Amino acid sequence: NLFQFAKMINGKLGAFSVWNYISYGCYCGWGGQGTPKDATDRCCFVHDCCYGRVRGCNPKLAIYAYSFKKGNIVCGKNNGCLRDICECDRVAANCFHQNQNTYNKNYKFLSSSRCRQTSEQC
Amino acid sequence: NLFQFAKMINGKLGAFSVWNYISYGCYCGWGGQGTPKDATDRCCFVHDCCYGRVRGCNPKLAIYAYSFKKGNIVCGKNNGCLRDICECDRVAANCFHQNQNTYNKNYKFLSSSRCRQTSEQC
Amino acid sequence: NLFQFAKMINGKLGAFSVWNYISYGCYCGWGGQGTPKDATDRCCFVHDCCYGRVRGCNPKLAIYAYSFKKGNIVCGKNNGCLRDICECDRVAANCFHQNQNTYNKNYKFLSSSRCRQTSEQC
Amino acid sequence: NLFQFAKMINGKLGAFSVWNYISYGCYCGWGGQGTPKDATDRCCFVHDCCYGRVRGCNPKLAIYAYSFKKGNIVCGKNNGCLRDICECDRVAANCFHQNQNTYNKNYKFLSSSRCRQTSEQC
Amino acid sequence: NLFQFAKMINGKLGAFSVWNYISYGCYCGWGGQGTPKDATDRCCFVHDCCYGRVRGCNPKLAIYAYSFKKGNIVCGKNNGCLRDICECDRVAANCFHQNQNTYNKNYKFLSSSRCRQTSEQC
Amino acid sequence: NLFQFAKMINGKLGAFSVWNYISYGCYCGWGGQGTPKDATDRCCFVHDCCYGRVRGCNPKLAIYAYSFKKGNIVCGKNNGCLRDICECDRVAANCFHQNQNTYNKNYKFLSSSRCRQTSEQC
Ligand SMILES: COCCOCCOCCOc1ccc(C(C)(C)CC(C)(C)C)cc1
Ligand SMILES: COCCOCCOCCOc1ccc(C(C)(C)CC(C)(C)C)cc1
Ligand SMILES: COCCOCCOCCOc1ccc(C(C)(C)CC(C)(C)C)cc1
Ligand SMILES: COCCOCCOCCOc1ccc(C(C)(C)CC(C)(C)C)cc1
Ligand SMILES: COCCOCCOCCOc1ccc(C(C)(C)CC(C)(C)C)cc1
Ligand SMILES: COCCOCCOCCOc1ccc(C(C)(C)CC(C)(C)C)cc1
Ligand SMILES: [Ca+2]
Ligand SMILES: [Ca+2]
Ligand SMILES: [Ca+2]
Ligand SMILES: [Ca+2]
Ligand SMILES: [Ca+2]
Ligand SMILES: [Ca+2]
Repeated sequence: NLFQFAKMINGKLGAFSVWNYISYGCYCGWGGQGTPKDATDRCCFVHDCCYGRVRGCNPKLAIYAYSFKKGNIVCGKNNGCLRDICECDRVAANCFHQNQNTYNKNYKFLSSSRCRQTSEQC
Repeated sequence: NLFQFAKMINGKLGAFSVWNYISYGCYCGWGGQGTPKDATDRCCFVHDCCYGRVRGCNPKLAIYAYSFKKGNIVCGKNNGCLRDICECDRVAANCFHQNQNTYNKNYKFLSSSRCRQTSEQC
Repeated sequence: NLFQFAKMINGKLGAFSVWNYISYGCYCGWGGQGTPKDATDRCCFVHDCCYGRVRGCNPKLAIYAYSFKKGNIVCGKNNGCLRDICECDRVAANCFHQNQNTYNKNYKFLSSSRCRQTSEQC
Repeated sequence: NLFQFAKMINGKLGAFSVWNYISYGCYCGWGGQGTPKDATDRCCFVHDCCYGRVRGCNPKLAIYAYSFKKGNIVCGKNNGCLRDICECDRVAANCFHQNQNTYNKNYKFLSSSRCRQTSEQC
Repeated sequence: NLFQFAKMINGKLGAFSVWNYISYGCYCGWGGQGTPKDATDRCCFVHDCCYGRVRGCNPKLAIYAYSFKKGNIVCGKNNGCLRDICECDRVAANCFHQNQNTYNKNYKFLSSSRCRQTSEQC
Repeated sequence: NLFQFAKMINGKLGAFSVWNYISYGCYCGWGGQGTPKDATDRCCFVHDCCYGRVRGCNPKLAIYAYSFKKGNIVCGKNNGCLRDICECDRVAANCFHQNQNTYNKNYKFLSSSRCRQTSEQC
């Protein structure tokens, strides 16, 4: 569930951190095209693709099981797609945290003209 | 008027049904690209194209005349574009109802990466 | 800042005028592709590109200095990107006003199928 | 829950009818004081009272079982609070339908100055 | 209607000014009780009273005729309720302009605890 | 400001916790009258009172300095009103944490009929 994904992100970077990834670069947020603008943006490209490969369930609506163990995300008893979905978010959340140090505020709500490049394939 | 279109859909499938078609597949909702994912999604592709061919009026803002006769949509006294607009929505609404049995919840809020295919032309 | 841009537009065309440019043609609003549908729409294409060329700052979040002198927008003490950003909005706002006489309501919330053309380059 | 209440209303009066009751008279909607303006308003006063008597569950959030039978609302196999909640909703929706011909559009978004009278106890 | 009221305010005070009056003091905005905090607040109390006296039409929804003449608001050829509504709005907007220099930003989103005093009758 | 208040709450109780207090009991959220339903509600009554005593600044908008130290909230070097505001928020957030085990989900979106009792002075 997207709410859970936001939960992981905020649990990893702090309250409201999810908002730093709503419309960032060319792939973080609604839709996605062109080429990733940086590490953080690539995290979203990867996440988008991870979702694209899920079948049998809805990655943004399906509810899975997970938890935090000493500040680290932990996908619990999951089978099939649910397992895949949790894995998609867990990896994306850690990827944001891992690349926090290079987050470029100038990429927030990036201009449409800057993602006109060819859409890298999954 | 989009409110009227939502009226037809809800009148044909039930209260709030319109929300099942707000962001479904690759063409049901804001924007549209790639190739239709199913019958329901093709209904939206057709609807989008039907609008694209309307001239002289705004398909999403223009108000037309219509009504329900024994559970069936009926475009009334319409001339020119208004006639075309009502026809676009009427057909789309019946198309959703006609294909209700194959509606795939997994297509709601479909990942951007799954509509990367070539944009079928109208 | 986008709020400032809306300020210029409304200051030039009247209260709430900004809403006439939120989703107009193929480039006025969120995202932008295909070919401009008219003068007004080209104003937005130009504006989008003007933003795309800004570096070092966020064109939609950065706050610059400006004012109205006898009904005319005036970018004040600005240096670097801020200067560029204000210039982008000032030009766009005047461009809307300049082409008000050809504004086509039928272009508001234009169908996705009507911007399928090749995306003109900046 | 409130969504089910809305479906009851819409199922009895037509798509979007619930909106006719979001801010009507002195009681239809958030808060409520003063003299009811008509039968519809009286029923909103009662609906709130009915919710106020519920214990052990959240009337606006709890999900109960119900359905439509030949156009009439039927509360399903509910026990305890869920049964009371479904009833509150059923009675309120039937009342709106019952009094649809006296519904006065002039009471929509009523000024607070017309709801200052003393308030009756539930 | 309220949109026209907003244009009056913005036309007199500048773009987005209406927002300065959405939740100000004890009366500018939904509900209202207690002692007005200043002239601006007093005028909001009156505006609500003025709407409350209207009969035969919905003050917040009804559309009347008006225009600006040399910076001043002029209510057009309105009869019955529409004339009263336009007046309520005109007087309120002129009052906000009249008292713009005493407008106190500290009264924006005022705590409810400061609006408990007895309330004056319209 | 309110955003800082939300971060305090979320930092003490977890992501999105602030939402548990947007419309809870008779005082947690807009308006407030009647008898508090529990300790949490009592603290909301006080929080509003605390804001109501502030002068010279807008409690909901003013930005103060604060931080977290070993899980505890610390108000920074604030003078005048900013110090009082930070305190109002700190005390309220700590109270919600203190009483999280008595938090009753049945009081979320409480019916107005349960908040009619006389109201205590601040
Ligand atoms: C190409 O697109 C790929 C998506 O990019 C991945 C990055 O996503 C970060 C933002 O994701 C969310 C999370 C939650 C939400 C909702 C609306 C569910 C909740 C909210 C408003 C509390 C953040 C929306 C977007
Ligand atoms: C490529 O895009 C083609 C559009 O897809 C067609 C399917 O449309 C279904 C949803 O359409 C609506 C209908 C109404 C609305 C509004 C916002 C007017 C009303 C609302 C919120 C009550 C549903 C929005 C979208
Ligand atoms: C390709 O896209 C280019 C953008 O098109 C340029 C035209 O922009 C006109 C509309 O721009 C705005 C201005 C302000 C706003 C916000 C949300 C900041 C404020 C609001 C709601 C008050 C209008 C949104 C869009
Ligand atoms: C607080 O209510 C006091 C009593 O009034 C009873 C009349 O209620 C009218 C219907 O109320 C609502 C309000 C909101 C909604 C939500 C927000 C859940 C859904 C929506 C937007 C689809 C209408 C549903 C029903
Ligand atoms: C309920 O009012 C009590 C009396 O207060 C009078 C002061 O009113 C201030 C302006 O009020 C509004 C509120 C909302 C609006 C809407 C939502 C219609 C439009 C918007 C969002 C563009 C401001 C317009 C004017
Ligand atoms: C009016 O308050 C009366 C006293 O109640 C105190 C409890 O307050 C709970 C938290 O209140 C809010 C409300 C809104 C918000 C905003 C809208 C600023 C931010 C949001 C949406 C992220 C929660 C923050 C905190
Ligand atoms: Ca409906
Ligand atoms: Ca009754
Ligand atoms: Ca304006
Ligand atoms: Ca007065
Ligand atoms: Ca959070
Ligand atoms: Ca206390």
